[PDB]
Amino acid sequence: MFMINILMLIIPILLAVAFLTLVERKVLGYMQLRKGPNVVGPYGLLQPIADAIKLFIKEPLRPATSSASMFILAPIMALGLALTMWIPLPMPYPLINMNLGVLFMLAMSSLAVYSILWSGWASNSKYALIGALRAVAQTISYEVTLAIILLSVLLMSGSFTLSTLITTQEQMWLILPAWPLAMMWFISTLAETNRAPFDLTEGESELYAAGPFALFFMAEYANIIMMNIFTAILFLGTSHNPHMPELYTINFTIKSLLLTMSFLWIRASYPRFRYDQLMHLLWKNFLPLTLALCMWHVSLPILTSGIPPQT
Amino acid sequence: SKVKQDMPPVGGYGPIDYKRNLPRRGLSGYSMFAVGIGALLFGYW
Amino acid sequence: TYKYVNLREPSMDMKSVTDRAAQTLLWTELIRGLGMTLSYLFREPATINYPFEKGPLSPRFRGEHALRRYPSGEERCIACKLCEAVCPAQAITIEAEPRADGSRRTTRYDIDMTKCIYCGFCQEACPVDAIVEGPNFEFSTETHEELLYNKEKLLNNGDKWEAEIAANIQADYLYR
Amino acid sequence: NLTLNFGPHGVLRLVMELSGEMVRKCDPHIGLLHRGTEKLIEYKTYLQALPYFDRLDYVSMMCNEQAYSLAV
Amino acid sequence: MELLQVLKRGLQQVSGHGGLRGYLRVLFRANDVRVGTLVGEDKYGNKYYEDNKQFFGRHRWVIYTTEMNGKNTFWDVDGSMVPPEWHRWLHCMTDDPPTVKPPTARKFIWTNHKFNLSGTPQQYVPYSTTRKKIQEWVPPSTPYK
Amino acid sequence: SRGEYVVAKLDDLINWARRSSLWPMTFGLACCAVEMMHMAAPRYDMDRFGVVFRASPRQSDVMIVAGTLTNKMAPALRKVYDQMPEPRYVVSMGSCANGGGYYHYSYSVVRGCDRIVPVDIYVPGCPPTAEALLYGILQLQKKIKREKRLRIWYRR
Amino acid sequence: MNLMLALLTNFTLATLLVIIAFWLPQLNVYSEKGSARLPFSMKFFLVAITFLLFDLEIALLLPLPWASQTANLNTMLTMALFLIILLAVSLAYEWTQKGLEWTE
Ligand SMILES: CCCCCCCCCCCCCCCCCC(=O)OC[C@H](COP(=O)(O)OCCN)OC(=O)CCCCCCCCCCCCCCCCC
Ligand SMILES: CCCCCCCCCCCCO[C@@H]1O[C@H](CO)[C@@H](O[C@H]2O[C@H](CO)[C@@H](O)[C@H](O)[C@H]2O)[C@H](O)[C@H]1O
Ligand SMILES: N=C(N)NC(=N)NCCc1ccc(I)c(Cl)c1
Ligand code: SF4
Ligand code: SF4
Ligand code: SF4
Repeated sequence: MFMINILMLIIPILLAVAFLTLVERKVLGYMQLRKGPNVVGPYGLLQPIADAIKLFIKEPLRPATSSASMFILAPIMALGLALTMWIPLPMPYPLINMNLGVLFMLAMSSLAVYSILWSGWASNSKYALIGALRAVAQTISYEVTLAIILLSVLLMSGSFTLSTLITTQEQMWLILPAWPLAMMWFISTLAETNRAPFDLTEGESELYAAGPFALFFMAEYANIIMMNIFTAILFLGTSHNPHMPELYTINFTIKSLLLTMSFLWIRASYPRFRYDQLMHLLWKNFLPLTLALCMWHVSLPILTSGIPPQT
Repeated sequence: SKVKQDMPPVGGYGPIDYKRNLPRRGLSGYSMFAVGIGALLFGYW
Repeated sequence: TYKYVNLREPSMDMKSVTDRAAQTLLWTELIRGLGMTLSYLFREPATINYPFEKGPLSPRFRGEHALRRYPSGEERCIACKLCEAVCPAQAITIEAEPRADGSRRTTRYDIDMTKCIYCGFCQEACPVDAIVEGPNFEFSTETHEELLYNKEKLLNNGDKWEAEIAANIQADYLYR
Repeated sequence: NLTLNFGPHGVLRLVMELSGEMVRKCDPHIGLLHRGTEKLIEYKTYLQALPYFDRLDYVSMMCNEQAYSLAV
Repeated sequence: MELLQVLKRGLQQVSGHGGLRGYLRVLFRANDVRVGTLVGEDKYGNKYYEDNKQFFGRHRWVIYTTEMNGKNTFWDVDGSMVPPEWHRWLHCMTDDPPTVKPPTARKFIWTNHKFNLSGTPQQYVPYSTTRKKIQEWVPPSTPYK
Repeated sequence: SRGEYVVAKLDDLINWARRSSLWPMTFGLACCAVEMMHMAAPRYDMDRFGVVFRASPRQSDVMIVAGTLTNKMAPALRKVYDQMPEPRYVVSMGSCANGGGYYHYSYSVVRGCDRIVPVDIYVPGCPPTAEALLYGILQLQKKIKREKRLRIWYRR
Repeated sequence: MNLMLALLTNFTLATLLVIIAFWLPQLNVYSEKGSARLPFSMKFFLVAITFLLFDLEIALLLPLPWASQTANLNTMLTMALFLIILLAVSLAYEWTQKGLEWTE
């Protein structure tokens, strides 16, 4: 009965990723005064299926890699970890109810950088290795603010349990007391997921194929959705009625959908940061503010007498 | 008969805009900061 | 007369400085940029439903070549070679001889459609409206050889498209 | 000083010498669209050469035609 | 609310295409369920529609025939299937369709339009249209050396 | 038999997927690239057909040669063709790419890109209109629809 | 046991998708068609090392939600601010010493 539950998480995640490719293309299209996919199936509803099949029956052109084991390892790590990020998410009930669920997500997400590094080693080309190292530097840099911002929020929640964020926001969304952190959290997830205006892996190589390309893409888009589900829980907490858990699931899904659409909205609206500039956005802007807001959020519950319970 | 070639209408065409038109919007810095701090205080309370 | 595009002093009073700080910290100009892309999402797109709908063209449009006839069915071309002479790309090749009835007619009339620049100079040069660029633009092929037109192909194009070619000529010939 | 045989209208080959992030040398290698227009024009009449000017700055076709027409 | 007036217009497209089957047929053949006025039909089965309230470019369209010159065109439609008389109207080279302004009849004009024949046995194959230029001497058929 | 029938349906499925998801690598060599841009532009929106605006050469299924191929450029174009994973198709667009066009008699111009790579579709014009190019892409789709890779495989 | 099963399922499925993505029918019958200093800036080393040191500081701040439940709040608040201030002093030192610059 538990294996059924695992599959009923994995399969919808992969299907939602597939159709996010359609939604991204159509939302971007209409913001560009065009339509996007509307021929392959009604309203392009078969476009993700055609793309998936095409990619997998495509010739898997892998150049003689400097490491066969690390060539295979990188996509397995990327996709395996991406799905793991979903198992503690309360929707409203998590598949795995972890006491330290928030900490588990932070620890697993910090491992996702190995897929970038290993794929750089396996490419057998110093140019791609240098591109990998630049991406790793961007990713770890923005891990600093995500962790500190998350810690600041939990000082109002009282624990590392993800479902306790639901209780904390019973009366009010945490975005109201913590909109400054929500702002930097949101931008940090964009940079974390290498999304525009932080899509410098794509831009710099401009200035993988077939199934293995498809797998890295699936892991990326699974992470994008999961990040926005996390943001909704962290800052836009949905109320949970224990006798009607599906009302929570409907409302919480809408918020996550909208947050994910805002990722596409932002991609349509701005030019790209230079690499040194997104490094300065972190080290010289976000980090000073995050540190100061971290000091403030340690003091605030103590000085207001608003320390949350441990349990 | 008469010469008929593409010509402007008698009296010319109507005026055509070309100058930049980026209208002013929103509140001042003071008001925006006030609303933001007001939200924080209500949130903290 | 000239104007300056970027020569202005920001106001350094407290109200103005606080306006720019709020813009820096609250991302107001970026939010205003989000507003414009949002309004486009809700505009009707400009896409047309090709091939069921087509982009608009005019009678002057320069497309696929064709050789025309008189109403009697006689060929208009009398092998004067003015088109061959003017062709900027040397895309036209012509041979001629007296026809069995003594008429001055071509035995070869070729257009290399992969040399042609679709400039229309041939149809300007022709004294008898024999060679025209027709309205057809949907004639891509699977092989290079299919685009090397001989006289039979060009005469077939004329008989195929004459209905539309004549009407287009009827609409533009007073501008020529 | 690292060297890149190509970095970033047509097609350009840019040979660049880098030092970290900074560009030290930028050596454009053009001619990837050299089609001997100026030589071909010598074999054309003045009218026949006019269409070659549409295909120079092929974003500004009629301005290119104007320059040639004024010269003639 | 206008939302209701929009939904009603959506439902009238279903009846305007002759029920659900006809509405679905045009949805999958042409990816468009708009309803327009029938301007006319050509001898091959293509139907031509107009709606002058649409923006220029979308105000004229053709629903291609399902069979032309012995080819199944239910799914495989082509822009070259439009015959010349309607080609002028469909591309807005003129305002008046061939049903109001018929083309001039000629003995030599193709009575049967052909679409793009590339890739098929009917494709054009180029060749030289001139006869041999030099005649070779043919030696005598009898012996005499 | 069913075995032939299963092959016929599988060929339809793979053909449908491949022609429904044509990702082009556009070699924007000269003016023909501008009309290629107008095909991606809102009026024609090639993306609506499943033809993404700009794919990377390693994720590409079709190369569009859009402009004059000079001698200096010919080696680079062939290198990109050889790096494309299969199945791969080439669309030659415009007179220059088709057979040299206006510059056919130049000392520095390859007289047709089909001297360097195999070509599936030739789009005539100087330049072909955006609509003419779209007609050519749709013609390539119909060519892929006619492929019978699996039918020929099982008669081997 | 559940967490182990979830992890085993996630990476087993990831493995299956990867291998099948590599080995699919191809329908062809013909032959198919080192440890040095990478030229990479010392600046990128300093980013990674700077991330590590900040990450170690973050490890020490993580217990803060639990520490706020202590009756020794005076000590706890003083030490939390001390640690974060020292983290800020670290950033100020790198910043004023041009450790965050990307030129040169
Ligand atoms: C009473 C006691 C209370 C004490 C606490 C009071 C605190 C409130 C007052 C402080 C407000 C803090 C604001 C926090 C947001 C971060 C601010 C910030 O970092 O902005 C500056 C940053 C860089 O600014 P720049 O123009 O480059 O110049 C600075 C360098 N010289 O500029 C940027 O970061 C620009 C962002 C680039 C990314 C653009 C793409 C995102 C745009 C759409 C975002 C939509 C809004 C996000 C909402 C998310 C909701 C979940
Ligand atoms: C997601 C599930 C989808 C299930 C669909 C199952 C269909 C199984 C049939 C697969 C058909 C693949 O079709 C085949 O794919 C390979 C991709 O490498 C292509 O490429 C292959 O053949 C060419 C020559 O033809 C070789 O040069 C190339 O190295 C080789 O990889 C073939 O040109 C194509 O004919
Ligand atoms: N960025 C976009 N949204 N478009 C785009 N290039 N999508 C990639 C297409 C894709 C990749 C993997 C899978 I699995 C599927 Cl189904 C589809
Ligand atoms: S259109 Fe121009 S290039 Fe083509 S045949 Fe006529 S004159 Fe020659
Ligand atoms: S087509 Fe016209 S210009 Fe050319 S040879 Fe014939 S009559 Fe002369
Ligand atoms: S075929 Fe014509 S439009 Fe295309 S690149 Fe050559 S000259 Fe330019």
